Amino acid sequence: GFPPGPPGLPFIGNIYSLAASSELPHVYMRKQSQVYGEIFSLDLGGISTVVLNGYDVVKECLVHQSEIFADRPCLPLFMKMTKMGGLLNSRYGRGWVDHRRLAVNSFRYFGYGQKSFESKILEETKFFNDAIETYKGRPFDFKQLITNAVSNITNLIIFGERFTYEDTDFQHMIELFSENVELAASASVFLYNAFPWIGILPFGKHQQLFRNAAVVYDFLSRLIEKASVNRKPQLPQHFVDAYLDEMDQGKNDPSSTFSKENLIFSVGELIIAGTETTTNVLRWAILFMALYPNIQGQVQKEIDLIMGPNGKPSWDDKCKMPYTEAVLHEVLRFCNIVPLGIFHATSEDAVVRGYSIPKGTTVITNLYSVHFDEKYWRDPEVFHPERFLDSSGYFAKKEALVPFSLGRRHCLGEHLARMEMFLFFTALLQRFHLHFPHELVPDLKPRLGMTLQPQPYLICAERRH
Ligand SMILES: OC[C@H]1O[C@@H]2O[C@H]3[C@H](O)[C@@H](O)[C@@H](O[C@H]4[C@H](O)[C@@H](O)[C@@H](O[C@H]5[C@H](O)[C@@H](O)[C@@H](O[C@H]6[C@H](O)[C@@H](O)[C@@H](O[C@H]7[C@H](O)[C@@H](O)[C@@H](O[C@H]8[C@H](O)[C@@H](O)[C@@H](O[C@H]1[C@H](O)[C@H]2O)O[C@@H]8CO)O[C@@H]7CO)O[C@@H]6CO)O[C@@H]5CO)O[C@@H]4CO)O[C@@H]3CO
Ligand code: HEM
Ligand SMILES: C=C1/C(=C\C=C2/CCC[C@]3(C)[C@@H]([C@H](C)/C=C/[C@H](C)C(C)C)CC[C@@H]23)C[C@@H](O)C[C@@H]1O
Repeated sequence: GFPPGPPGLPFIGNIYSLAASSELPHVYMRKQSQVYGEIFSLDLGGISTVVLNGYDVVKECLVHQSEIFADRPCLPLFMKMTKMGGLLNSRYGRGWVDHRRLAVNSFRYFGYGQKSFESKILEETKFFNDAIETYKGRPFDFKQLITNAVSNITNLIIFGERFTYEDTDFQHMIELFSENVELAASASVFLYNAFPWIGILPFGKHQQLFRNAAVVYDFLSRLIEKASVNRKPQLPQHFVDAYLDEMDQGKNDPSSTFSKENLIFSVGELIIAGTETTTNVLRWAILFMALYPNIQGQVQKEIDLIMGPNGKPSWDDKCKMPYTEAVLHEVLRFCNIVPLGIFHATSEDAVVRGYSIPKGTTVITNLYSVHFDEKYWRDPEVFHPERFLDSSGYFAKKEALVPFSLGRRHCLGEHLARMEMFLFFTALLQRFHLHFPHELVPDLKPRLGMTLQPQPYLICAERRH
């Protein structure tokens, strides 16, 4: 019948287990799969949940049974925030198809599908690097500038413009939205979802999340208004105009799923999905380059060979730069920015590997455990870019690397993110040498959150040529 799993206390189930563990949840779950198998279950305060561990079981569900596992779970928090509409936490259905299709098309059309786009990224690297230079090699935290820079790339697509690094109102909105992605992972919210009557309690991380969500919702709708002011119907300049075009064409269809609400939800989802994740990839990579300068320098050696010490980075250089691509893939594999993906749910009663999974069960894809699957990786616990190089020195793509997930819900911003990653990384490492202050001992244990990010750390960036 249902998959087995560790026991915990009545009422709260394995919320106790996760909470009581020294380990972060994805690590905890991986360890439990060594006892209970690749597919096991957790009881999260009475919400029944199955966890998928290792590459084979994750592929078997999200790919072989893609429609069955394409859904999102109706956790109280998700219902409150977005009523299971929008895009990211939309239920699998027509609503999702509509918003997904529009986003995919918008990102090609207003983004990388256009000849001029790559240089808009490069402009952002100049703004970014220039900002870094202003510190004149003195130690500082990159978090804010990186966030500014990365978020601007999607701002171009969604709003048709970048915002300046003085726009603290926008920055403040992103700051609250990040807290929410972090708080989504807390015991407090796992309990809230189990016992939603906890909403009566005025104190705690759940009230912080709802308060934040309110402030974020208002701001985003105000931006969306400002973005639609000069709109020329059926000639859109960005995703917002495109969305409004859609609402116009579905005016007489009552079952049309586009709405002012769903526009705010899907815009917010697109903004935070891009900013949280890519920012953190770069923050992890910078951390590791400062920690392992022989790797940093080998990357820089390739930049100098292929880009020259002075030439403008190009996406087209990627395939002349396998060691650089290797480092970046190894950051993704090792640091696991989205360790447990986004939770799925079964759109119907499912049977997988003999076990039954009733419709609506939360299904956690432990992407961490895929990246550490010893069937497919040698010494996964070791940071070693070289694992991605083949015997001729070229980058070798591995099927068991899935940091953007698989199946119907796979990251929709994958291609854009890879361009940003590559171009920001090379632009930065071409212009600066990075190292820690007083060579201070930095912390590599990630913070608990729906994404993994490093603790605050200072860096010195010193010009090179
Ligand atoms: O005031 C009497 C109060 O009695 C009952 O509440 C008890 C509660 O059930 C217990 O859990 C415990 O509370 C402790 C709590 O568990 C700790 O977490 C803590 O608080 C920290 C929080 O963790 C942290 O989040 C933050 O708190 C901030 C809030 O998150 C934030 O939302 C805001 O709070 C303000 C609210 O916006 C607003 O509701 C208003 O509060 C009034 C309530 O509306 C009203 O119901 C009543 O509260 C009763 C309650 O009904 C019982 O269940 O009066 C409140 C006015 O005093 O104003 C809030 C205050 O600004 O801002 C806070 C900023 O702190 O930080 C704290 C740091 O400690 O400590 C608690 C220790 O008591 O006990 C309480 C009763 O003591
Ligand atoms: C390093 C960069 C990124 C990483 C590691 C990452 C990671 C992920 C992961 C793990 C998922 C889970 C999919 C699932 O199993 O349901 C996902 C989906 C998603 N991502 Fe990303 N992401 C990145 C960049 C982006 C960017 C740049 C955007 C938007 C600009 C974005 C927007 C989304 C959205 C909207 C979904 C949900 C898609 C759906 O529900 O169909 N992500 N991403
Ligand atoms: C969609 C929106 C809202 C909330 C969005 C949230 C709040 C809870 C946590 C969510 C659902 C995140 C979940 C946990 C997914 C996070 C993945 C890992 C991302 C960061 C890659 C994404 C949007 C977050 C309501 C409101 O604030 C407007 C905003 O547009």
